[PDB]
Amino acid sequence: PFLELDTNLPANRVPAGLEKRLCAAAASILGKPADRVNVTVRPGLAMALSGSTEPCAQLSISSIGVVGTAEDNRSHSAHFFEFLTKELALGQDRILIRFFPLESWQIGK
Amino acid sequence: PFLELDTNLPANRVPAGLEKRLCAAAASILGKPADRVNVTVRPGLAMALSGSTEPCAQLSISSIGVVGTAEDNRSHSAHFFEFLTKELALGQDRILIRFFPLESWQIG
Amino acid sequence: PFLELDTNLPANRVPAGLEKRLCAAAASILGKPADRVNVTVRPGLAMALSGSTEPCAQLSISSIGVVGTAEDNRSHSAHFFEFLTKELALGQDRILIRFFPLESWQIGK
Repeated sequence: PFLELDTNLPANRVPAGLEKRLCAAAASILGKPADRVNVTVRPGLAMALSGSTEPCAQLSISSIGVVGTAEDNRSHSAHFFEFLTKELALGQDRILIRFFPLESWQIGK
Repeated sequence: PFLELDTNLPANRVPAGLEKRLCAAAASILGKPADRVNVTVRPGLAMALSGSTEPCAQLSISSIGVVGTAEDNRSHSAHFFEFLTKELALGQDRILIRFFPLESWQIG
Repeated sequence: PFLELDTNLPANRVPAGLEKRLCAAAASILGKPADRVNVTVRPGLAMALSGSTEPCAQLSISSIGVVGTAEDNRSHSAHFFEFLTKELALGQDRILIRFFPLESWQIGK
């Protein structure tokens, strides 16, 4: 799958190596091999969540066909909130997690 | 709903507080509460809209299952152009609005 | 159609004019007019693709309805891999391609 973290924390305030810890974190949370787990982090963005530009993070999780059941997604979101709140020092109320399906994806070679 | 604005204008040239005003414009145009409208703005990007790398903006709108009809999507667009032309100092022919659905989302 | 390229490469290592050349190649490869092709490059990101922090690039392709058949998507991918390895000086194993459908899109008059 694919994890995209957008945050309005600057880069110098986003921990180093987050991209790989996050990567390992997802694999064990989702029941994916970490060789299938692809992570993009984009910091220093301008964001408003609930009409507030206080520090916040948005995590998009994309997969082929179906990303998960409504029940499996809530349960997985819980573990994602536990992890990012510790990693970023944000309140859980400042973390969003969206899901969308993809049509396909190919790695080269 | 989620609104992602991608632009090749640097941050110095994007008005302070766009994300906030953008957020209240979206609630009233889409008719959704302001607590459910989430806004990301990503500037300093390299962009080519219709072969041209002149200043441009892409606004992606997303929501659960469906976003809108053909008609509601074009109506909603006309409103976003009037807001974004003024706020970014851009022509309407340099603004692109894409709609794509979500499986779900949750805030904490 | 829309093309989104995320890379951990800093902008000084992304060739100048890449966003123009990529629009022209998209048109020929996907078989679409160049007025209708839309490119975004976001460099200087923190990525981990197939569990590695080494230089990489994921490209996201997205048209309305269905981007393509598996067959045409496979063939198109192979052409994109040919293009981005020579432009970005990465190997195919560090380039990923995603396909997801859109509902609607509109350019201002």
